Formats: sequence, C-alpha cells, structure tokens
Amino acid sequence: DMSGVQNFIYNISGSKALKSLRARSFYLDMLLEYISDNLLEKLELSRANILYVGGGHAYLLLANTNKTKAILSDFEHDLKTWFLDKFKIDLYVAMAYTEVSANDLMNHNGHYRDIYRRLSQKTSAKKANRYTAEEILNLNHQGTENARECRECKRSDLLIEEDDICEICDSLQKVSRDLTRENIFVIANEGVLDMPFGKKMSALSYSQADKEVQIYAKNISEIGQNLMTRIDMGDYTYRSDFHEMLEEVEVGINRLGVLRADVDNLGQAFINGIPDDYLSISRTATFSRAMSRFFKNYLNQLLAEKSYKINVIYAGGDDLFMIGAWQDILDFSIVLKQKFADFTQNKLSISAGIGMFREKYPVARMASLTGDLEDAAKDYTKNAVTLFDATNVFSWDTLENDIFVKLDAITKNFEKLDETGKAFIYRLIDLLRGVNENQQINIARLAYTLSRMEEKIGKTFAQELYNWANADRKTLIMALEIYILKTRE
Amino acid sequence: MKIIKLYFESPVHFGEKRLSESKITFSADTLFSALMIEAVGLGKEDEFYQLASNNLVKFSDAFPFIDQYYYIPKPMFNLKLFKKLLYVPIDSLEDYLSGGLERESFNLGKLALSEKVQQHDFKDSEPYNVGTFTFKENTGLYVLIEQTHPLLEELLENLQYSGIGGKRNSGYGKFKFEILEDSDIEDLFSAKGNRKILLSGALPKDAELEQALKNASYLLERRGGFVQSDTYATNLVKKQDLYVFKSGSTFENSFDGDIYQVGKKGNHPVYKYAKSFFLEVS
Amino acid sequence: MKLVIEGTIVLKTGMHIGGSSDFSAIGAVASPVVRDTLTRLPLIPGSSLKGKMRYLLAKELNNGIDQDEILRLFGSSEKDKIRRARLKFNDIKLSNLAELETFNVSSTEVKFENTINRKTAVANPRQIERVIAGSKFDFEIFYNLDDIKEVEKDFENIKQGFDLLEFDYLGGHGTRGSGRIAFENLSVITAVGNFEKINTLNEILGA
Amino acid sequence: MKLVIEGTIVLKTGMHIGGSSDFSAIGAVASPVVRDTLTRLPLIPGSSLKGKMRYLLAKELNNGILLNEPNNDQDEILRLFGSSEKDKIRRARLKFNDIKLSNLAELETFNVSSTEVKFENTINRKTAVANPRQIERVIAGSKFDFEIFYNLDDIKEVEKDFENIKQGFDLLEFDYLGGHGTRGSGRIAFENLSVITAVGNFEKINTLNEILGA
Amino acid sequence: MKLVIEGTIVLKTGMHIGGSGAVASPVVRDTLTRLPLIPGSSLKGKMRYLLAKELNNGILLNEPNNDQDEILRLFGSSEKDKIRRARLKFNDIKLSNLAELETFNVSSTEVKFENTINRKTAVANPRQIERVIAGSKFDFEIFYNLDDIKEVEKDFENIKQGFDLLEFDYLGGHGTRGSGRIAFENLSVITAVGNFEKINTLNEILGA
Repeated sequence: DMSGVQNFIYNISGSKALKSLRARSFYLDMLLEYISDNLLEKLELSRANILYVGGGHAYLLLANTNKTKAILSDFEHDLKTWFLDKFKIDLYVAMAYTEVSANDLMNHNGHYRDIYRRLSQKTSAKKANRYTAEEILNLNHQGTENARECRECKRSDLLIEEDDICEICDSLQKVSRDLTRENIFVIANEGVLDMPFGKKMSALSYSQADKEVQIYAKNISEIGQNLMTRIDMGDYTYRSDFHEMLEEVEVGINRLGVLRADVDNLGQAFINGIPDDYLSISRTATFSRAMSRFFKNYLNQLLAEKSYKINVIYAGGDDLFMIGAWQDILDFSIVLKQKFADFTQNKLSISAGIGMFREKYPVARMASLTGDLEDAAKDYTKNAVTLFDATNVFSWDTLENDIFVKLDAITKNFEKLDETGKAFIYRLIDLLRGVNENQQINIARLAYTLSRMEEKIGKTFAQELYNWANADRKTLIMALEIYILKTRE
Repeated sequence: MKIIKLYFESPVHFGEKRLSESKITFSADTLFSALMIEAVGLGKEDEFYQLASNNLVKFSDAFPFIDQYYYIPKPMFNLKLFKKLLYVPIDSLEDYLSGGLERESFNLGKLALSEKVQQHDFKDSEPYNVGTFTFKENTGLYVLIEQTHPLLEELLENLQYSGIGGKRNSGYGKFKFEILEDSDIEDLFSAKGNRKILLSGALPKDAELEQALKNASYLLERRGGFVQSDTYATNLVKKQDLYVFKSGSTFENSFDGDIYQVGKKGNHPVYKYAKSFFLEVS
Repeated sequence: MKLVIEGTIVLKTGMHIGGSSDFSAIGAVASPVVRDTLTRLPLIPGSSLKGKMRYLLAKELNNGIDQDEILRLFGSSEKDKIRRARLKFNDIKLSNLAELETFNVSSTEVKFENTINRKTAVANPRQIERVIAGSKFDFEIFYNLDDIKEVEKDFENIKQGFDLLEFDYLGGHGTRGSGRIAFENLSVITAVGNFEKINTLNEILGA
Repeated sequence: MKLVIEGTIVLKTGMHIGGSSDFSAIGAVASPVVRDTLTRLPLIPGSSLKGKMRYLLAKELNNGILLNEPNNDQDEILRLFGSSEKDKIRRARLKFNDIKLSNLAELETFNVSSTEVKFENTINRKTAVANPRQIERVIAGSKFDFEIFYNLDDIKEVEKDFENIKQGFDLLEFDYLGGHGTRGSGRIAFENLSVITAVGNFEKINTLNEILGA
Repeated sequence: MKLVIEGTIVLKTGMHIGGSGAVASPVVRDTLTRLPLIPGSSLKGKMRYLLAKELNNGILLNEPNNDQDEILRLFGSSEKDKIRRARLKFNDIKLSNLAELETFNVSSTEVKFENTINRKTAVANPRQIERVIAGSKFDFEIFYNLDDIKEVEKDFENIKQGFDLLEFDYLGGHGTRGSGRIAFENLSVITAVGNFEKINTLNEILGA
C-alpha cells in the first residue's frame, strides 16, 4: 500500500512541472510492479500469485510458513530503508499480512469479507505507526544547513553539483524526455531512474533491449520466444507538451482543462458488492482484472480512436486524472461516462469534476482544487459533474441530454453570424446571471428585455429559446457559457 | 488555560513548501519563530527562550474556529471499528469517540490565488503567484496557552502590527488577538484520561522516543525552511530539517518536547519549538 | 517603536489593477480586476501599492548612478545585502461602498476601447473592468522603528513616494487614461512603544 | 522630474465619444455617449485623445504615408507615446487622464442639459425613404479641462518633444475628436495650453510654456 | 499637409432643417445658443447626393459605399477591404448674421402657416412650419487633408462642382414647396500649417 502517491505526482513546484506528471505516475506504478515481482522472486513463487497489482496497492496470496515470514520481514526492512533513503516521508509502502484458511477462502463459514477487513485493519495499523525510533533518529540526524535547493522537488539532499536539482527529480525529467507511445522499460544495474534493490530503470526502445535484466512492456510483440512481462497502464498522451497542443486548437479559449474522476464506492462494491453466496477468490480476481482492464486498456483505445487532445496522467477506478484542451475534456467526459456505463452495465457510477485553467497555472493547486470540485461532485457519491466551479454541479444525464442538445441548438441558430449579435448574447448572459443573483426586479427587467430582443436574432428565438429562458434556467446559462467559451479568439 | 483568538483582517499565506500553495492554519513552530523575531526586535529573546524552555509558556498549533465552536484536527485514533472530515470540535470529542457520530458542516473560508508580476522597465515582466486563504466573516484561528506571562502578551501585541505567515510585508497576515479565558475548555483540559491527544508539532528527546512510540498513532511532518533574519550568515540559507509529529497525533505515554536548535553555523542560534501539548480523553 | 500610517486612496480616474483567473466570471470578454474572494468587492493589493511606490521612489532617487534608503524602507535580499523591510503594507479593500450605494451605482464599471489599424482603418473593441472614480480605499501601513535617527528621513521618503504616486498611476493602462489616484487623510499614530516625536511625522506626512 | 500640461478641450461642434447600451429602460433613445459612472457627466477618455494625437503626429512626420504598426512609428512618436517591443521598448513620456465635463454650471446657467440628441437620416436611393437615428451628443461650447503628465528624463529632447506636442494639438485643431466627425461632429479646439511642474521647478520652463502657448 | 476651404451659405428663400413645446414642427437648432443650424451631416449628405449624381451617368441608385473613386475618396467609405478615410471634413454650421438679421428688427426664424385643402371636403386643416428666414447666412469651413499631389486638382474641381450643384437645388426640409434655396459665395481655400505650392490655382478654380 503506497502512501502519498498523489503528493508525489502533483506536488512538484516546477515552472515546467506539467511535463513530468506522466513520468512521476509511471515511476510510482512501475515501482510497485517491480516491488511485488521482486518479492515473488524471493519467495520462489510465480507471478500467478499476484491477485491484483493496481494503482498504489498490490495483493498477494502466499504460504503461511515461517520461512516466508522471515523473507517478508527482511523484505519489509530493506524496502523501508530504501524508501527512507530516497523519499524521506513523502513515500511509504505498508506491508501488512493476515492469516487466512481454505474454509475461510471458500466462504464456507462466512468470513471472506473478514479477510480484507483484517488486511485493511492491519494496513491502517501499520500506517499509523509508520517508523521506528531508530529511523526517526536517523531522519533528524541527517539534517544539515545548506544554501541550495532543487527547482522542482525542493529538497536539499541528493543535489547535483552542476545544477540545483534533486537527482531523482532530474531522472524523472530525463525519463519524461524519453517516454513515447511504444517505449518498453528495462530494469538493470545501470539506468536512468533509481529503484530498489540496487537496480535502475532506463525506459529504452527497442533494439537496446537485446540485453540480469527484467523487461516490462505495455504491449508484447511475441509471447513465447521474446520473454518479457506485460504490464499495462493508462499511458495515453496526445502530444506530451501542453503549449504546442494548446496552440493547435484555434476556435475556443486558450485554457487547459483538467478531468479528475473516480468510480463511486470502489470499496463498498469491492468487499460487499457481490452477494455472499457467489463469493470466491477467482470472482474477486476477475472483478479487479475487469475494472483495471477497462480503465487502462479501454481508456487508451477510446482515446486513440478519436484522437482527443488529452494527456492521461493517472488511470484507474480509485483515481483518474487527465489534462488537455478543455474542449476535448468536455467532449470526452460524456463518452467516458457512456462507455463506463456500457462496461459495467450501469452497476457502478462515476463522478467527475472538470476544471479550466491557464497553462502556466500551478499544477499542485490545479490538481488540488480539481479534487475539491471532485468532492463537491461527490457530495451532491452519485452521477455528478462539476463544470469548472464548485457551484455549477450537474448530473451526468442532465449534462449529456440537456447541455448537449442545448449547445448543438445554440451553435446551430447562433451561427448567423452577426457582430453586435454577440454583444446581445453576452448582454443576455450577464443579465440572466444578474437575476440568478435572486432579485425579481431583474426578472421584471428581463420581461421588458425579451420585448427588446425578439427581433435581434430574428424569429428563431420563439421556438425553443424562450421556453428555456422562461424562469432563468441554469441549464441554459451553462450552455450559453460554454458556447461563448468555445467561441473566442 | 487561556485562548488567543486570532481574528484576521486580511488574506493569510501559510505555505508548506510553496508560495503558490497555502494551508488554513499555522503551527507552533511558526508562532514561536514569529514571537522570537519580535523579541529580538525589542531585545528580550534571552528572557523569552528562558520562559519557553522552562515551560512557563506552552502553546499549541493554531486551530480553526467558527461561531462559538473551537475545532481541533481529527485525532488519529487506532480504534478497531468520515474520511473527508478533517476537523472535529474539541467539545464533541467524547461522543465522537463513544460511537460513530456530522451535525453541521465545517466551513472556514476558501483558498485563493493572487496574481502578481515583477515589473521591469526595458524587459518583459515576470509573473508569479501567491496562494492565499481568506477567512469567513466570523471565523478565525485560536491558540491554547496556559499560565500566561506579560512577555507573551507584549510579544503578541508586537506581532499583531507586524504580520503572521509569509509575504507579510507584501499585503498579508494582519490580525487582532484577544485572550478570552474560557471555562468549558479548561475543564475539558484539566480532566485526565488513559489516552492523550497531541496538539502541537512535537518531537520527543532522544531518551524518550522509544517510550513515546508505544501505542501510538502518529504522523511525521517535515518542518524546515529558510532562516529569516539579517545577522545569520550574510546570505540566504536553509535551516536543519526537523521531523516532528503532526498535531493531530494521539499517544499513550506522555512526553515533553524540546526547543531544538536547527541553526548552528551562524552568528545567532535558530530555534524550533517542538514541545508537547496534550489533551486527555478516554 | 512600531508605527501606523493611516490614509485613504481616492480615485480621480478609474483603476484596472490585476486580474483573477478563478472562473468567477471569465465568460464575459472583459479583463477583470482583483477582488476580495469572500465579498467580491474591489481590492487594492498591498503589493501593487508597495511596488509602485518603490518604483517611483527608486526612479526619483538613484539618478545618474539601489541606494540604502530604498533598501532600508522596502527590504532587500542580495548576495550580501539582506535587510528587513521597515514598511508593512496590507491589502486594501473598498471603503465607501455604502456611499456608492446611495447613488444606485455599482462598485465597478466596464470601459470600451477600440484599436484603429492604420493600414486597414478597422476597429477591434476590447473591454476593461475598472473600479470607478469616486471609490475610496482606507489603508493602513505599519512602520517599525529600528532607529530614531532615520525615521524622519524615512517618512520624508514615504511622503515623497505618496505624492510621486499622486502624479502617476496605480496599475493598469495608466498612460491611456486610468489609474490616477489621490491620497488623503494621511496621518500617523504609534501602535506600541511611546514615541516622543510623533507630531513631526504627523506633519511631514500630513502636509 | 515630471511636468504637467493642463488646458481645455472646447467643443466647437457636438462631440460623440463612447457608448454602452445601458440596462435601464431609458425608452426610445439609442446610442448614448460614454459617461462618468458616478457623477453622471459625459467623459472624454484619455485613450481616445491619446490615440488621435498619436495618429495625427505619426501621420504628420510623413513624407510618403502612414501605414505602419504603432510600435514601428517614428522614434519621436515612440519616445512620446511609448512602445512595447521585445528589445526596443521605451517608456511613454506622456500620461493621459480621462477628461470629464467641466462647465456643468455654465450649461445649467443657460438652462439646458449637458448632453442632447440629434436626429439623423439615411435615405436609400432605391426607395427614397428615411430611417431616423437618434445619436446622443454633447453640446458644443462644453469645456473639458484636461491634464497630461509629462515625465522628463532628457533635457536635450524636451524642446523637440514639446514642439511635437504642440504640433499634435494643432493637428487636432483641424481634425475631429471621436465619433461621427466627418458628418459635422467632433470638432475641438485647445485653449489655455500651459505647462507646470509637479514638484521642483524646471529651469527652462519658459520656452516650453511659450512654444505651447503660441 | 491640410487645407481649409471656407465660404458662406446664404439662403435665397426660407429654410427648415430638422424636427423633434406647444407648437408644430420646430427646426433643429443649436442647443446652447438656440441658433438655427445647418447640420454638417445634412450638408455633406446633400452635397454627396448631388455630386455623386452628377459624377455618374445621369442618375444615382446604389448605396453610398458604391460610388466612383473620386466620390469615395472625397467623402469616405466603409468596406471590408476597400475602406478609405474621407478627405473632406464637414462641420455643423451655425447662423452667422444675427447682427444683420437683428438690424432689420426681425427674428432669426419665423413661423410659416399653410393648409392642406382636401378636395372632397374643401376645409382647411392648418399646420405650422418653423423656418429660418431668407437672407440668413452660414459661414462654413471644411477641412481637406492632402494625400496625393496629383489628385488635389481633380478633388477641388469636384468640390466646386458640388458647390454649384447645390446652388441649383435646395438644402433640407420641404424643399420643392418653396423652402431651402441656398447659394454659395466668398469661396476660398487656405492652408492649415505650412503653405502649399499650388494654392493660387485652387483659389482661381474655386473662386470662379
């Protein structure tokens, strides 16, 4: 159970911190992959003993022997020491285990929920008492005084002598420069990205992989002879540089759009979503594999189908984070909800939050307040989307049906075009917001105003627009807002 | 035991590693450093450190308050059987612990971001951005003290017209303070209990750390930064990183911390208040 | 040994300081002004007032050659020169909004400007939010008194910065109309520490 | 050290600057002038006056045409009105202020409003019918007391700069200020043109005040 | 370089410009001094109509943006590409000779009474028309800015053509029914700042 993963990915202080988010998310995911695979190597177990290696956590089934517990204690101590010696408090892996039996696995006497209940209890107990006394003493003993600090990750240890930059953070910069749509990843003694246990990772492609080594590929070419392990993540990037892809779009405002979503109640549907009479270890395995398979593989293929201007930072049910052109974020959110509902047969709900920002907005504040619009959507954990602000909370069906037929109608009949007709559009938007400040003298003014503004657009007003503008609908002002945001310089 | 309610008249900035990011409240390190700077302004830092080291003044981290309701961080209890909850009121802790008990929403204000530039005459100007936090109209922060001293009040009044937090000379941080001795909070603090909740960013000394970590649910917090003075080392320099427990932590054994020295290679010492402040519950 | 200088910034012409990107209302094609985030009322940042006073004071001084008057009044952090600033500026919010509600008028306006191309004789309009003229901003700036032998020269420089700013603008498109201010009710009261010559500062700033 | 040039823009004919289609139900009058939002006075913006002086001065230093970008003006125009290039960026020596109507008392003395409405046709040569249009204008004879801040940073250029400033005012004497000026309106004239110093007396202020008051 | 063309508009008959107390159909006046006024829009529009109709093959039916190059360069344009700045610059013209009119002990304007005798009724339904009186004079000046040395001769020929075209037509109001007849006199051209080389030829092709 890796802790502080969002704090590792989004809390980076760089001016060019947007180019390293995929590198940091990749680093954490493949870090957990290699840690689990290394433990399975130490226990002489196959990779079939991974039930789920996911975003931030892994689950292993392994034998209840004293030799196994000895290897587990040594592995936990070495992993803890390596994580302290690189990421002081900012990253922690909690290795907790419980004793389960075969009648307990088979749900013969109940207790199959109790496996993961005991495991979550022991993992939270390990997270509560994170360190020992000696580790805290060595943390406080290594503090020095120095007049230097990294630009991005802002630590003063492991700085390079030639430039004020943390070594691991610079290695993330290098691998961000060397991450493509086809790069496989190789872990060996020499490499770019520092890893346990005395190994480093290069992210090299492709003929340099003729090299002792473990090779991690997103997609495998040949199964048998080529002999590498297939590890998938939601690594869709459109252009891997935000200024150029923001300069590519030309119709709307030049703002960056952030989508943060999660499935509603992973934990509840994961421990007590299945009925008790159908519980099995294989059914938990196939549910976890189905959800991860959807998010990673299917989200990559839907994004590559219609080439959206979207960079994916994190993919998974528990947390999702994509960023790109805000028009393509708004276009892909509805099709993400639709295809998730097609995958899960409407048995699971997804709550999203959109946010629009400049490119030079701070990335940590960006992710943090996109997450606070996320929890504003989760207040309403239902079908809910917050469109760029915490007060503009909709549902998915309202957004889909009402907002898109309203936007299509507005883009149809508002494309006359006219020059002062746009001034009329902003005028009516501002006074609809003025009566949205809840004064009915303003709606008396608007009753006077409709008599002024029948003839400005012509006769296309009094078929659908007047029925939407009956009593200051929030749907109409949001559709007009996204229309005038989609139509600028 | 007394209170120091801080009613703010301005946006604050209480950054953690940033200028662009801020938190809703500050800690005992920052208030001790601010009072020490106001003591060296009026030449009483030898008296103030001798008061603070001998436990004549003992103040917690600053904590939120909305209308007649004093808040503390959600204590990390290691109970067996509200993840978005972060602050539970201090009086409601007994019936928060006795069952799964949400009565009213917690709203203090909201964060902001100021957009500023560094203007140049014959060059393109440099944008930068300061993350702030504006309190609501009848909210603020409070600090718990006991056995108050006239030096503490003099230093607080001097800090009142100087600023708390970061970017204080550039528009932020002004407040007013009031003592307002309460009866319910002091009766809540005088009562003993089997389990004690930490309330300041403390770190036990090296001969009591093992005793402190017995049945403990803690969270370490890196508390460092740059030295703010003029007479230290004739250039900007980062103090020693000190990892203290976070203020919401909860312990079985008691301890008293220390005012650790994080600056040694300079003309004057630099101190870090990691003394312990506890609240007993059952 | 810690002083308070109180006053009011009235606006002879409108003012366009700053801009929020908080999605408050960025739909309207008009560059917005900085406002308080919980009242949404117009705001003069303390950094803007501080920086424009520093700019005009460091340009009126330092001619033909910054000097230690500017650094001791506004703070500095160089490789060898580090000084604490003596002035503590605060963010200034709108004062006479009840007086602005007697006239049934908003706290802020919008100003239209074209740009006539000389080649093609065509205008593209643009809009600017301005806080209107007749707005008043009650400010207080805190001075701490490290040395009595420099306080009178410091206050002479502060009044020099104030009337130098009264012959310039405060942020935004000031060459093309806006930004003009006028400082009034400038007075000094000591906050903590009784200062024996306070009336001389009250007359060198209140003149 | 900074100089102030104060004068008066008197309207020889009507003048129509500016307009926002106000949300109040004013009735059956359209196209209002830009007004001061608090004191309800009609206003001459400093942006309009600055742009028209810059165009007429850049046009006057001519032989040939004026067709360029404002940043690629003549170097005297760039040193008077400012330029913003990537490297050759010059601070503007002039600071304009928004000018509001001064002699409201004198317009009230003759018992007449501060702004009026002029009705105006456009007869289409096919149909020969007229469509009347209300254009709100400011009454001629209204006076607008302006002040422009001149910051002086080179003594060896101030005489040429004030020569160019007086030439720009003279070029506005034979052109219009804002609005439908070719159809009659907009004609202005500059009166009481004088220069004073903000703080600290300029030694050679007499030649500026005599080539500005010529 | 800029030129000023100055003259006088003397009213041979009555005139009545404009409209919109307790009386019917007032004239458009000065708003401060209450002087009767020729709007420069009206003089420019009537001059543009007559000059565009004479600088054409007889009649004029199209929009003012679609005129000849001489007319469009003399009076301005508004196209998406072919936008031109006007060389003429007309002004509102107030009544000059209140001294001459006040000498004759007559008001500057007077009220004209006239009926509409319906044919099947033979009854009067009278109406009042305010008219500024005949013999009134209107000193004008139009600012001509010089952009082409090789076109000022043709521009001034067209300006004199517009002047003596307006001498044989009326100026605003009920013109065919008696009102509006003007005549131009004291026509001259002067230079604004810095003398033009060929000013004598303009004074003799405009002083004829």
